[PDB]
Amino acid sequence: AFALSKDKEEEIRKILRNNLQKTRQRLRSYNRHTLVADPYEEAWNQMLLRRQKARQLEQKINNYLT
Amino acid sequence: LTEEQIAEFKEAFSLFDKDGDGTITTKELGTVMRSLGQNPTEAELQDMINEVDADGNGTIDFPEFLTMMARKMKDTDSEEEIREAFRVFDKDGNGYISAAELRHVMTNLGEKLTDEEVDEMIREADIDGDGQVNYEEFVQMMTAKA
Ligand SMILES: [Ca+2]
Ligand SMILES: [Ca+2]
Ligand SMILES: [Ca+2]
Ligand SMILES: [Ca+2]
Repeated sequence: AFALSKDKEEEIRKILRNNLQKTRQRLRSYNRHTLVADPYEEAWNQMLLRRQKARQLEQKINNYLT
Repeated sequence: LTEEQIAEFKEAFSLFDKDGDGTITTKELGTVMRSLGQNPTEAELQDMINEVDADGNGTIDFPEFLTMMARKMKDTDSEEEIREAFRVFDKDGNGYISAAELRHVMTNLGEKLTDEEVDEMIREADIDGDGQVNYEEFVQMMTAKA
């Protein structure tokens, strides 16, 4: 005698989909504002930093007396 | 990639592979993270390896390291591309894409829309219910693999 009509089903779909979308929004924000460092990003940044620092030193010399 | 580009990867990789054996172990991953103030459990570090360990032999070799780095770069570039698109679509710059603005986007992309279609597009993408599409909402509409 009682089931959810297709209309009812669609209502449920919206609420849960909306729940999911807020979840995805929270996960993206946990991710940019977390304090737990990604070791891959960190290693790559440590590698990028040391490389720029070594290119800048060669550059100061190359510009030294011009 | 180019030769300098592969060099950057090798070096990034070497930060992990101290023993030079050409793979990175759970022990080595644990070590790198210990130098970051975190204390991962052996069951934890195993899952991290797991996330990158394509062939499933327990360690991360260099080609596997590549694939997952290229994928982190692709995600970075995608966020950048999504921000640029939002900026173009949000013509008045108020930080919200409106019906009128979406209609214009869609017309520019070759589609012929009714108002009921525009409203249903906005409504399905609309998370906070304000009837317009903000940046976070646009991100989910652009990254839907569904
Ligand atoms: Ca090793
Ligand atoms: Ca492997
Ligand atoms: Ca706008
Ligand atoms: Ca909205």
